[PDB]
Amino acid sequence: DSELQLVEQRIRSFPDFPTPGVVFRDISPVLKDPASFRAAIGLLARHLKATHGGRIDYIAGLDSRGFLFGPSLAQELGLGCVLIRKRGKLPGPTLWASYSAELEIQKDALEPGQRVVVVDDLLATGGTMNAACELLGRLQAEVLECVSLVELTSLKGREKLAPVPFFSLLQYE
Amino acid sequence: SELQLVEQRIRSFPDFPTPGVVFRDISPVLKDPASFRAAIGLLARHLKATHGGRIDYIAGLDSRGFLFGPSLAQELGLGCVLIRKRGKLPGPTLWASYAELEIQKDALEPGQRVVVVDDLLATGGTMNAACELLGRLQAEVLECVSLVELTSLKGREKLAPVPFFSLLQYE
Ligand SMILES: Nc1ncnc2c1ncn2[C@@H]1O[C@H](COP(=O)(O)O)[C@@H](O)[C@H]1O
Ligand SMILES: Nc1ncnc2c1ncn2[C@@H]1O[C@H](COP(=O)(O)O)[C@@H](O)[C@H]1O
Ligand SMILES: [Mg+2]
Ligand SMILES: [Mg+2]
Repeated sequence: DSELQLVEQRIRSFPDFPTPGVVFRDISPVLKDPASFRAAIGLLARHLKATHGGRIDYIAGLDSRGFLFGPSLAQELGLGCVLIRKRGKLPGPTLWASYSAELEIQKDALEPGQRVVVVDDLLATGGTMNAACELLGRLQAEVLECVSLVELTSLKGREKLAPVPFFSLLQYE
Repeated sequence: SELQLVEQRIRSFPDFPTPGVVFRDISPVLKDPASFRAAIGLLARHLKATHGGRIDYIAGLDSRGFLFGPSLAQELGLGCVLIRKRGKLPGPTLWASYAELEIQKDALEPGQRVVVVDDLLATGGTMNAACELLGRLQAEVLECVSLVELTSLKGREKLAPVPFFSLLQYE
């Protein structure tokens, strides 16, 4: 897949950053190469339309690297994007949940029954995405799927999110 | 009418995060696809009319600037480089105080021309640090842009002589 190759060639890996043991996957080059970024968004959008048809109401982007992809993915799908932030950043009444640290969402971000897909750059343990799903569930929204560019399969984040479906463009151990 | 589509989706919260201030919340712009599209289109039209073919990259500022940078870059046919809170980026970096921002040393080459984007200009401290970092890579900052500007805080003056443009102004 030519388009998927355009994304994979723009992920750079940094052993022992930010601490010894972690291999950091840097999506910065995907953003810098407009063909790579277009490919990533298109692949995610095609998957989501093929899987959910017209059932998605909103994309939810996760602070902060998910913000890089959420609005462009939403736009490609003809949808709005809602924000899930690190605690302390949002005005108005909020709910919050531990993700490791805490994520937060505005109490009026969604109405009950609205259907949402969550996007982040990378799934590791699944703590961050799981916190997002908890918050969305507490607004009585339905999480249709979580998606990312990168998935670290040895950390079993997919299993943590089950039964919420998960999809990634690229997998590393 | 496009600008109206953006203005009508800014929501103002008094006394957040401290008493006396008004927080301008861009969340409803993001939530309404027509409003977001209008905002990106107005910024892009400004930048093309002002700079023609001179822009090489957009630089988006962590975190809310990340919401607009990539879409703006895509609309202009350009890539987007990232300026982050210190500690977040791998590899060789430069940093600048103001809290600290950081950029990867290979983000830009000497001579490359960039426009910086963030959601809101207040005191101008954040954008000023971004411009400092970019100048230290020997990049040229053509302009800084935002959706919202708080004019009583004199951010524009802080940035001078780097040009600045906002879609919307509040005291
Ligand atoms: N190895 C890694 N490289 C880059 N980002 C990471 C890495 N591990 C975790 N992250 C970031 O942390 C979150 C995923 O961690 P987790 O909550 O364990 O799934 C995402 O928001 C990622 O941006
Ligand atoms: N009144 C405000 N409402 C919303 N965001 C603000 C406000 N003041 C400052 N900010 C944020 O802080 C940064 C600008 O602060 P400054 O460095 O003073 O220009 C931007 O990233 C804004 O998102
Ligand atoms: Mg993250
Ligand atoms: Mg900011």
